[PDB]
Amino acid sequence: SCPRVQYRRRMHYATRGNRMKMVRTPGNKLVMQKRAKRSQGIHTPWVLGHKRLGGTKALRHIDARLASRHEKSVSRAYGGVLSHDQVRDRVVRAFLVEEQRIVKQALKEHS
Amino acid sequence: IKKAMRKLYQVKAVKVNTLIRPDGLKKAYIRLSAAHDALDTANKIGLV
Amino acid sequence: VAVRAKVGSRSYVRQKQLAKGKKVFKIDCSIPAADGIFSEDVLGNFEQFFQDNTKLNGRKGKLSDKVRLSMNDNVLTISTTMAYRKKYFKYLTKKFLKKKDLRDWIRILATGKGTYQLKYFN
Amino acid sequence: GRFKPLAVKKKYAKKMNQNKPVPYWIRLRTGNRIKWNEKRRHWRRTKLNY
Amino acid sequence: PREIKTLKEFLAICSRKDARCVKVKHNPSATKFKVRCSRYLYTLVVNDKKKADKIERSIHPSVKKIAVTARSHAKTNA
Amino acid sequence: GRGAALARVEFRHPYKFRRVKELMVAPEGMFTGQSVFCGQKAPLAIGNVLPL
Amino acid sequence: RKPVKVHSRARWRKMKEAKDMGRHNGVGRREGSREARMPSKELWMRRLRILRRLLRKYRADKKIDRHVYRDLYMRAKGNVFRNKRNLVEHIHKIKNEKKKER
RNA sequence: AGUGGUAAUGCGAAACACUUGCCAGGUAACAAAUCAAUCCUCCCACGGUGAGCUUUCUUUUCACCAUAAUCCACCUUGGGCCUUUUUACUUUCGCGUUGUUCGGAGCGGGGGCUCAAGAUUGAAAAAUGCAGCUCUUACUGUCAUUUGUGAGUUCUGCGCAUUAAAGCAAAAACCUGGGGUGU
RNA sequence: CCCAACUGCAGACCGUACUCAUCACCGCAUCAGGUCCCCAAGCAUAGAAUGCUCUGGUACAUAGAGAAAGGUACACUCAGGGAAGUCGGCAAAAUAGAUGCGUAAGUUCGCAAGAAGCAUUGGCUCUGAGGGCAAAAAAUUGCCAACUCAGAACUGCUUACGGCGGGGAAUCCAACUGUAUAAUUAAAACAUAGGUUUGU
RNA sequence: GCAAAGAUCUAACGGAGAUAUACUCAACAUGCAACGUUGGAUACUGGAGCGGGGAAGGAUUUCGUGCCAACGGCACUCGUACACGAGUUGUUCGGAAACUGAGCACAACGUUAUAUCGUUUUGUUAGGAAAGUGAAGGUGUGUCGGCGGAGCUGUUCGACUGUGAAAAGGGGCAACAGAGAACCUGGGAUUAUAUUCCAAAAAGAAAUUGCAUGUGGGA
RNA sequence: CGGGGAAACCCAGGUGGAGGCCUGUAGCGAUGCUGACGUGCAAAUCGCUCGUAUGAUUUGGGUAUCGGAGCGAAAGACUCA
Ligand SMILES: [K+]
Ligand SMILES: [K+]
Ligand SMILES: [K+]
Ligand SMILES: [K+]
Ligand SMILES: [K+]
Ligand SMILES: [K+]
Ligand SMILES: [K+]
Ligand SMILES: [K+]
Ligand SMILES: [K+]
Ligand SMILES: [K+]
Ligand SMILES: [K+]
Ligand SMILES: [K+]
Ligand SMILES: [K+]
Ligand SMILES: [K+]
Ligand SMILES: [K+]
Ligand SMILES: [K+]
Ligand SMILES: [K+]
Ligand SMILES: [K+]
Ligand SMILES: [K+]
Ligand SMILES: [K+]
Ligand SMILES: [K+]
Ligand SMILES: [K+]
Ligand SMILES: [K+]
Ligand SMILES: [K+]
Ligand SMILES: [K+]
Ligand SMILES: [K+]
Ligand SMILES: [Mg+2]
Ligand SMILES: [Mg+2]
Ligand SMILES: [Mg+2]
Ligand SMILES: [Mg+2]
Ligand SMILES: [Mg+2]
Ligand SMILES: [Mg+2]
Ligand SMILES: [Mg+2]
Ligand SMILES: [Mg+2]
Ligand SMILES: [Mg+2]
Ligand SMILES: [Mg+2]
Ligand SMILES: [Mg+2]
Ligand SMILES: [Mg+2]
Ligand SMILES: [Mg+2]
Ligand SMILES: [Mg+2]
Ligand SMILES: [Mg+2]
Ligand SMILES: [Mg+2]
Ligand SMILES: [Mg+2]
Ligand SMILES: [Mg+2]
Ligand SMILES: [Mg+2]
Ligand SMILES: [Mg+2]
Ligand SMILES: [Mg+2]
Ligand SMILES: [Mg+2]
Ligand SMILES: [Mg+2]
Ligand SMILES: [Mg+2]
Ligand SMILES: [Mg+2]
Ligand SMILES: [Mg+2]
Ligand SMILES: [Mg+2]
Ligand SMILES: [Mg+2]
Ligand SMILES: [Mg+2]
Ligand SMILES: [Mg+2]
Ligand SMILES: [Mg+2]
Ligand SMILES: [Mg+2]
Ligand SMILES: [Mg+2]
Ligand SMILES: [Mg+2]
Ligand SMILES: [Mg+2]
Ligand SMILES: [Mg+2]
Ligand SMILES: [Mg+2]
Ligand SMILES: [Mg+2]
Ligand SMILES: [Mg+2]
Ligand SMILES: [Mg+2]
Ligand SMILES: [Mg+2]
Ligand SMILES: [Mg+2]
Ligand SMILES: [Mg+2]
Ligand SMILES: [Mg+2]
Ligand SMILES: [Mg+2]
Ligand SMILES: [Mg+2]
Ligand SMILES: [Mg+2]
Ligand SMILES: [Mg+2]
Ligand SMILES: [Mg+2]
Ligand SMILES: [Mg+2]
Ligand SMILES: [Mg+2]
Ligand SMILES: [Mg+2]
Ligand SMILES: [Mg+2]
Ligand SMILES: [Mg+2]
Ligand SMILES: [Mg+2]
Ligand code: NA
Ligand code: NA
Ligand code: NA
Ligand code: NA
Ligand code: NA
Ligand code: NA
Repeated sequence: SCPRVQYRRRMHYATRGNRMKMVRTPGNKLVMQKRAKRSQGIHTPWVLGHKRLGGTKALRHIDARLASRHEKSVSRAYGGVLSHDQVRDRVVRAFLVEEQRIVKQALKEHS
Repeated sequence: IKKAMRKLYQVKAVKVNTLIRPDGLKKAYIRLSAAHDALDTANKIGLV
Repeated sequence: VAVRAKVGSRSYVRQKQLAKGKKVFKIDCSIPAADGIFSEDVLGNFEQFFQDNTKLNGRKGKLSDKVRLSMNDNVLTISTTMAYRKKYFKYLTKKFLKKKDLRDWIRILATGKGTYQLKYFN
Repeated sequence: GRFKPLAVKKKYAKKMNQNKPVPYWIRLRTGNRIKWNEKRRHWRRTKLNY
Repeated sequence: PREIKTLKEFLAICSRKDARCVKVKHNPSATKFKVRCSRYLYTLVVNDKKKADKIERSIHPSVKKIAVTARSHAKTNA
Repeated sequence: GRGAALARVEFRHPYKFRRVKELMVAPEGMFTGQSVFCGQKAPLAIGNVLPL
Repeated sequence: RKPVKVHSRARWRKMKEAKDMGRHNGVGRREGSREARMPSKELWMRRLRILRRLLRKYRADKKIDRHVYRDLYMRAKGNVFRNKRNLVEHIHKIKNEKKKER
């Protein structure tokens, strides 16, 4: 006979925030323990793809607040915000677009 | 309630649990520190 | 499971054999014999019962040299090279006590790992 | 069920205290006219609905 | 709960002011010294009985020592 | 409720240090990463806002 | 405290022995559709995973190269081999022919 | 007044410290079906303890055989990425799914980085729980015991995620960075 | 003053009994009506169908005696005939699971279709087929789990639990799925996609 | 008439509810019929349950003892009846403090003989002066580093004030199933409450806030 | 994945799992018996049979629109018998 369980906290609805697991206790009882909600993790900007960043953990609220700064970023520029391919694109684009402005401005000054 | 137990009965309450009764009164469960015997203070109160 | 079974194969069921054998079960019948309930003829019947009622390889009676019985010092010893459950010799004991009609007078209990013992109801 | 305002719980508590019979010694007063509580309430007869 | 790795670390724990008691658990294999500090219970596991007996005698008498046994229902009622 | 695509276009604030993020009805052919020019001196390309 | 009343599985366990040997599963005992008792997608998934598992092992053992594997990988998906033995016999035919061209 | 690695990115006992002066991103934050499926459930096996049946059968039938949060170290699966070879793709390329794919805008192969689910080890913790049993009265002591290529199971993989003239709330609060302070 | 590893002290406020229904709520009531959410065992079986069962629960619904007529039924049977009954096949009967074969007109080519129809089905004892892992033409050598299908021989049937379409030929209407007169009308009515017109 | 939801039987005990008799008479033919509890027997519900939880609604019906006048459409010794006495324990559970939503409508303004009317989220009140908060800098205090000869000058961080960059768009409510939320096992801990009770071996193991003291590192 | 074909293209096995698709639980309804009842269990219920059951689907709480007015896939339906 499969034992039947009851809700143990005052909320009794099967929502995404009220998910429980069945737990066998040292007293050989089957109880319900609430599943902690999860975060999706640190992502890149939605306009840039919305992809999970490398070297960053997925922590929720209290966990992200008490964790060290390295669980949520890298040592590279824009660490924990942009990815390695997005940072390299900006470094190249910052230098190359600036160079074109210098060449065009010098050409104007020479004429 | 913890301060009033100090002034009235010269005891320390390490825990107070309170409920409001179904007749409207509030009842307090006052646990004393191990330094104080609750039976000795009950005798001094007069409820023995 | 791997090979489909046959109904004719029930005439011989392969039993597991211990790699390092000599497992011994002891049934202590001292208390019934001390009081006189288990007399010498009953002691012989008890030893004889286990000889021709213990099913080895699905067969009852042909114990071969794999199962040895030796009733010494009022206890029964069962030394085997096969994987025998200890519960089998408590189940075989009750069949003897039921046939002799003392299942309501003598109870079989467990004392140690590998030993059973015959007592009286409290 | 479990939820009620404290104000609602305190109205229900007073109604519980009023749900008592008349004391026996009230009937022995000089000009007494009360024999039973005419304002007795049962949860299955009449609803307070607080 | 926290686990103590070395003997030097164990002695530092027992010297703390928040070291109410040491509970000595005699498992058949190893001996555990569970030091009841304020926030954490620190346990040093010693597999060697000869070494474990030396540590129990070397515990300072200032800190309370308790031999962990199986207390009965009747020993704790009322 | 609308059948035409909408475009979020990122501009800088002309007076402050902040971005603006307009939202307008996209013309056909607008793509992400396109540069949108709005003003008197804007060129005549698809997606640009010019005086009539 | 009395024990629970008996609910024995002895009759079910002897029925299981008979059913494992093939009894009580005939055409007159079937109440559900053929692909409700064993779905056809479960039979296909089992076969295709078996065929792909063998092809990966033959490639890892250098019995076939990447060009024989890729040809047989798509033929397996195209329902060319009925079982593991059918695929192996085709592999042997390929190997024997490749020996003659050598 | 941070630092190591070619790189993916690593390192926390306290200067790798302050940032709601300011700015920008992210979490919160939402999504089908198929297929794998977690905790648990049910079945098998294996073995102990007790009980049931035993004219006759049944190495038998029934019950039980539990391990809560919180931390420590940390090889299995799946994804993203890095470096190296790319002389990787046609009169005939390769890798992979049950399934509609993918690749010089970098497939496969070697070696690694990281993330997510889990093993596994330990502290907790057996000192607990359960059942039996012994002495002999006391809600008394002592002592014994503590595998599944099976079937379910939406937690999870899992989304720029469903039919779509359907495209699937927001905010507080928190996280990281850019600039700057430290200088 | 700012940081970590601790430590000391403090952690206020309200709810918390019981119920959640064939007796706790609404219906005048302890009313066969109504009322949201969670946990959900074994066997048969495709199964949250249906039937029976271990755990949990229950024996509470005024009862006893007891073959009158006439009734009601989540009850049956009926020789010969077979819709002759009746406004009308109302009601009942009937078909029926699974597998193989086979299937018409018409058609918007999707259907019609389970069209219509034939056949097999049990129990036993076997035989094939469908796999995983490990070991240096390994195209062999051992070991092993969970089921399924097919084919035989023998041997039965009183055709024998439950659950489970009757079918065909036409005419009228509405294309279709939907809605809709709570408490006499579910329809051909209403909606619908499609078509047209108007104002701006 | 008190006929849907199958169904009860037996012994013992309890109870005033029995085995209750002018004469005659051995017992049947003269005390019937019905209760509650326990043990057996039999059955039903059959996990979409006459099972164990909660919301709305109810509000003491919960628990123990006593009780049988009226009530439970028959019965009662039983009872959700009556009487008396009890029972609801939280840093972490739910709510609030403390989020926004469909929405509401205080202020403001307008209107109305009449405010008891209208606007009041498409970033957002009001012809509309609704910011009382504050980067740097200047002035003193405390905690420091540094140079030169425990004191002084400049310098980093906190407190204090006379100058004041920048922050457009009043104040609220509305979710006990959305967001958010630091505790979970054992108990011999009850007659009734328990992730709420347990006290030194807390049965115990934790996690979190807010302040302080000391040690260590910077200032 | 095969087979035909000069080409255009055609034809066969499997895979996949679409549909205001079908059968059928729970749910949501209410066709017939013109059955039961009709001083009822019930001021609309009961039984069997029946419609639908992935969707224009069913449902909790909250919120918005009412009296010559509200709301209505339209029955003068519904707006606390
Ligand atoms: K509650
Ligand atoms: K609860
Ligand atoms: K009222
Ligand atoms: K998902
Ligand atoms: K899914
Ligand atoms: K009812
Ligand atoms: K069967
Ligand atoms: K009745
Ligand atoms: K009759
Ligand atoms: K009759
Ligand atoms: K009959
Ligand atoms: K005929
Ligand atoms: K006629
Ligand atoms: K047919
Ligand atoms: K139109
Ligand atoms: K009657
Ligand atoms: K009495
Ligand atoms: K079930
Ligand atoms: K709780
Ligand atoms: K107003
Ligand atoms: K509510
Ligand atoms: K406590
Ligand atoms: K309804
Ligand atoms: K809704
Ligand atoms: K009104
Ligand atoms: K109006
Ligand atoms: Mg994710
Ligand atoms: Mg409280
Ligand atoms: Mg409730
Ligand atoms: Mg209320
Ligand atoms: Mg298919
Ligand atoms: Mg090829
Ligand atoms: Mg998302
Ligand atoms: Mg654990
Ligand atoms: Mg409570
Ligand atoms: Mg409760
Ligand atoms: Mg109940
Ligand atoms: Mg309920
Ligand atoms: Mg009833
Ligand atoms: Mg009522
Ligand atoms: Mg079967
Ligand atoms: Mg069923
Ligand atoms: Mg009854
Ligand atoms: Mg006839
Ligand atoms: Mg009919
Ligand atoms: Mg045709
Ligand atoms: Mg015509
Ligand atoms: Mg129609
Ligand atoms: Mg339909
Ligand atoms: Mg209707
Ligand atoms: Mg009608
Ligand atoms: Mg019409
Ligand atoms: Mg037309
Ligand atoms: Mg009568
Ligand atoms: Mg009647
Ligand atoms: Mg009845
Ligand atoms: Mg008596
Ligand atoms: Mg008599
Ligand atoms: Mg039964
Ligand atoms: Mg059912
Ligand atoms: Mg039930
Ligand atoms: Mg139920
Ligand atoms: Mg009661
Ligand atoms: Mg009565
Ligand atoms: Mg009362
Ligand atoms: Mg709003
Ligand atoms: Mg507006
Ligand atoms: Mg305005
Ligand atoms: Mg609020
Ligand atoms: Mg949401
Ligand atoms: Mg919530
Ligand atoms: Mg809370
Ligand atoms: Mg209770
Ligand atoms: Mg349909
Ligand atoms: Mg009708
Ligand atoms: Mg009628
Ligand atoms: Mg009548
Ligand atoms: Mg139909
Ligand atoms: Mg249907
Ligand atoms: Mg239905
Ligand atoms: Mg009309
Ligand atoms: Na409650
Ligand atoms: Na039962
Ligand atoms: Na007729
Ligand atoms: Na009884
Ligand atoms: Na009272
Ligand atoms: Na389908």
